[PDB]
Amino acid sequence: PLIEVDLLNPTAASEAKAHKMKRLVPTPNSYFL
Amino acid sequence: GRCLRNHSITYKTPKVPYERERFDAELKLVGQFGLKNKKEIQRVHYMLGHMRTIAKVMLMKDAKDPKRLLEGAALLRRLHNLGILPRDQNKLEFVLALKEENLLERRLQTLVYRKGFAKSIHHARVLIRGKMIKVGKQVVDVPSFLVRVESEPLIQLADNTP
Amino acid sequence: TNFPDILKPSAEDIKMMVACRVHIGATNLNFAMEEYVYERGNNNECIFNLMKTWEKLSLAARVIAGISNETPSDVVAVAGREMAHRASLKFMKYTGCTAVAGRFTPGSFTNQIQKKFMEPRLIIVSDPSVDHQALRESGYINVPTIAFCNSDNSLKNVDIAIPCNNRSRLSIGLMWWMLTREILRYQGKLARDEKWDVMVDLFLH
Amino acid sequence: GRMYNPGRGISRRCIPYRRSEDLYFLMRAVSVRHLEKNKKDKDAKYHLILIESKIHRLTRYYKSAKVLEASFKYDA
Amino acid sequence: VRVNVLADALKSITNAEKQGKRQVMIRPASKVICEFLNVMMKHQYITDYTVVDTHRSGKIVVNLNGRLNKCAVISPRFNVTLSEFDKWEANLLPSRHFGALVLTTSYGILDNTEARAKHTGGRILGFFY
Amino acid sequence: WTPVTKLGRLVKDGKVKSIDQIFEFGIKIKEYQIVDHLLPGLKEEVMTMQSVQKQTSAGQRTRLKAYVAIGDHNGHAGLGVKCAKEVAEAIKGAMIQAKLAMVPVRRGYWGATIGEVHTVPCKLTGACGSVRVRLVPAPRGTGIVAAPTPKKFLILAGIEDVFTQTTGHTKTLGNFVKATYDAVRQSYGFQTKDLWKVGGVKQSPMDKYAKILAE
Amino acid sequence: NKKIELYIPRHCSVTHTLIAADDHAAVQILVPHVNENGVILPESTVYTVKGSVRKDGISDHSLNRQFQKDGFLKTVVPKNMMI
RNA sequence: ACGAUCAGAUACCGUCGUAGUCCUAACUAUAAACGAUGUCAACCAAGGAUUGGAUGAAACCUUGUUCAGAACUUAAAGAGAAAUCUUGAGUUUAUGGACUUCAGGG
RNA sequence: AUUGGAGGGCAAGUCUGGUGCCAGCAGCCGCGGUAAUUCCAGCUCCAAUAGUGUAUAUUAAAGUUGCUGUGAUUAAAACGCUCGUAGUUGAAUUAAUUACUUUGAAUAAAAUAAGGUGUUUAAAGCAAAAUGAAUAUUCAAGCAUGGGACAAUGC
RNA sequence: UUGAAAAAAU
Repeated sequence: PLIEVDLLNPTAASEAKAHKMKRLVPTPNSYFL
Repeated sequence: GRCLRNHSITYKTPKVPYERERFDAELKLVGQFGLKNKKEIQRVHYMLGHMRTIAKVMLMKDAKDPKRLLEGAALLRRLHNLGILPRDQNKLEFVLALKEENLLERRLQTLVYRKGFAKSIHHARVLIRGKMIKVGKQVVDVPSFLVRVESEPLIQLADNTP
Repeated sequence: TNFPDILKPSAEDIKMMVACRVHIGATNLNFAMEEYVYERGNNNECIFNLMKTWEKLSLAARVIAGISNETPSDVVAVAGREMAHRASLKFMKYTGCTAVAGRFTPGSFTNQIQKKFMEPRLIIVSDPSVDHQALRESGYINVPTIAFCNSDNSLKNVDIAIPCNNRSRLSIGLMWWMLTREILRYQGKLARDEKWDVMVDLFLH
Repeated sequence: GRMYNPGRGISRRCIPYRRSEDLYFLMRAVSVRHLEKNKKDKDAKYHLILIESKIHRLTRYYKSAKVLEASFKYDA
Repeated sequence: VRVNVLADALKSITNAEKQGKRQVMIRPASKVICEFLNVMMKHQYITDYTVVDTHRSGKIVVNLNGRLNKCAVISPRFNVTLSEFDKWEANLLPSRHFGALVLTTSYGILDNTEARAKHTGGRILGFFY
Repeated sequence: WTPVTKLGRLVKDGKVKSIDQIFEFGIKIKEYQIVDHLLPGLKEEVMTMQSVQKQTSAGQRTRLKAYVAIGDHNGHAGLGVKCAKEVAEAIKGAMIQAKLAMVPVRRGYWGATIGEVHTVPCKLTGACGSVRVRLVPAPRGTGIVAAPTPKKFLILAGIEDVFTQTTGHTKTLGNFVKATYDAVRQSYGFQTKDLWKVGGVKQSPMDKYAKILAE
Repeated sequence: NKKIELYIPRHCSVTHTLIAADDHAAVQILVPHVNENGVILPESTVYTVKGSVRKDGISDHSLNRQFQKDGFLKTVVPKNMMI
């Protein structure tokens, strides 16, 4: 965007909203129940 | 090719044939030296550009470059004894800073002017062309003689030239 | 340091700020005003951070005081909304700053031939959405600006933005009253140890 | 984007950060070549070329990888 | 497709600087990209960077400080002889005292100034003003 | 005489001695008499006279448009345009605009620092309309290799060695000088390697002397 | 004799980039130091912002990254928004 | 082919009417076949809304995130000769991501 | 000491006789239908000068042939669209050739750049008052060698 | 309802 934030240390909420492949280190949204 | 003996040109006409700024700037020099035509302006200009090329080409290389030590010094060495460049200036950069008045000032019509024979630079033409002037041991009838540094105290009148 | 503990907002100061619903902003939220917004209201309206509003206001007043304490006239305040004029003129009288009440004549800052040609060194605008012309003039004179910006007003050509409700009637008088008191407070003309003799209702419409 | 259509699908499986056949399925070509009864279905006659172009591209690669014999050739 | 990873990274950095950004992200981290930034770091054109491992040629985060006017990659890397350096400096750089080239040689990814002293040539990788 | 701007009073009262001090802080010169004070004896030249016409119900309203470029050979130059009915007035009207539009002309070296500035510091390009002019530093000997139109402007800016490349409809003289002025105008805006260090801190002339003009 | 650089150009505190001689949108904000009693002092910090940054809605947010870091502000900008 | 209109009307206007307009089989391969904008890839300001899924709240509808598609609005910014373009016609004399086709005054 | 010219390009006449869209000049724009700065001529000066115009052609101008380096919405110019062979281009990663890169070997002269040398200067010549330039090469290939980052060849 | 045309250079 235009308001630059820290790319190296994103907030927990910031990585909880983005696409799974678009996170800093992509992780699956599925678990094993 | 046709002939084994070599030939070369000395003057090139300017690219733009008509400039109002390039006539007064030439008559200010033609009238200062009392020349015959506009060739000597280009002939001196061509000579200056010739030596300016080597210095500009050599300047691009580093100091430790072998050709800079050999060709660069040989360029200053020739430029030194010719009187174009004073002895105290011994850098390749000073060759580019030279102008067209330096080479024009070494002409025999200008050396005899400062020695006290011709009151006017136009009068010196007869003296040089008439063979009244002898440079050391030889008579000279060519006004464009560029003397060397050692011959500067050596120009004097001849002894009753025929 | 640069922000000592003295300038912390007293609970009385916060008490009146919430009274006028200063924190309650417009519905639409600009991208540049996400930081100043703590959360959203029940009907999807921005709720400004009261702490951040005071911190911005004090910094805004600090710059004016540092520049209006030797040349008070060099600060020009313009009022856009038809009702925010009285608070602007009260600001003019109590600090000596030049003020423009009604419509801002275009070219006032640029047309040197004009008789009413002021050359300020700091412009304060009560509403950037209504005072766009005044803000746009700063781009030709190298003059910084301070705005009482809202949750949806575009923050273009503004340098110091104060997140506060600028559409109600009590908040308009309060914030200019708050800014006027702090400007005098920084200058030393009225220390924080006392209470300002003037009242908020004197600045109201 | 896609091999033939201009679609750009990005749905991918996401293997985590911790470590603790297709040629047969593509002969689809048999199922379409349905074309015997519907001769005027020019749409199917186009997608069949696209399917058969894929098969001739995988076979062109499985030969170099020495997975299929060099005498392999797909036909109906 | 992604023909040149270095081309993608350099264009991302130049775009970020013009917009005035403080940091940029480069997705494919290649050894050419990492050692290219070292040449710019040795010249103080960037502050630093951080390689992030994601097991899939992880990302790179670069921190810039208002100095990189322009960095550009070059179409297929031409073989440059030490005598051909002067031709490239007079073309790809603004002045003899400001710019710097990047060449990949057998002695690593060097610049134009340190390859002349090293006395080697190589394929030209790019430049940064 | 009798300035009507804050910066004008400082110049008149002998508070600002150098024009370059004004360029440091981005102060806009609004009175041409300011330049006539700090920069006496500015060289004069008229680039061209161009006549424009407007078709009316009765005829054509011809007007004379004058381009004049002024500046000192020490690194300052300007360019202004004015259209008027009278030939003499058009030059005079452009005289004020040329003074009003002064700009520094950053100069540098090519080979080494052996004395005085002769060429541009780095490559620059003027973003006029279709005409684009590129400035290249040159060695000491080479003069101004340029067309007669921008070379006459480069003389007034003090540049003695330069290489120029041109692209576009250069036969439009108005855009040619505009492109040349534009290329020089951003000479000081390109952050070279020698301008990295911030340097010292200096107060603005209009802030140190603000109190003298408050009364 | 003469000095080769006609003047030393300023530097914008937001982008750390040179300020043009003709950039008429670039401003200069001075914020004064305060004493222990909350009364301003003659000393102040000079802040310059380039004109191009101003016209995007960024000059306000960029200064808060400089105000808070320098100490003139406390909690306007969170941690992850600082660089 | 008639009847008008007209200086004439072999046209526009009105009436009738063969091929054609429809389907099948085989040809034809051209359109202002246009977004007058080649295909693939990277970066890229702000905003409302929409088509189809996924994921939370809310017991087809309102609301948050995200993915793909047709689009729209603002720009003091970038480009351009300008009109205008912005999910490019931007990142280009600070000229080089890959490939193909096409143009050289009328 | 002549040629060309004296409207603009482009330096040079707000001089005088006729002609009256006729003769004519004019490389392009153009000047001439009765008050021609251009025609035919009289006076004067502008450029060059033992040189000076024309006609044709190579080169630069020409970033109007594009590697450096062009243009393709509207000026000329994206195939109606998709598949596709040859060709071109091809993600990260590893602590036997070839290409690339660096040095050499040897390689006709003359010619280019020149090292020196008063053919009196200069073009020249390698001569003179013992020196021959180490003279630098030589595109594209071939041989040897230091290096293996970027590259191709299948294990 | 009908409304066609205006020689060349200045």
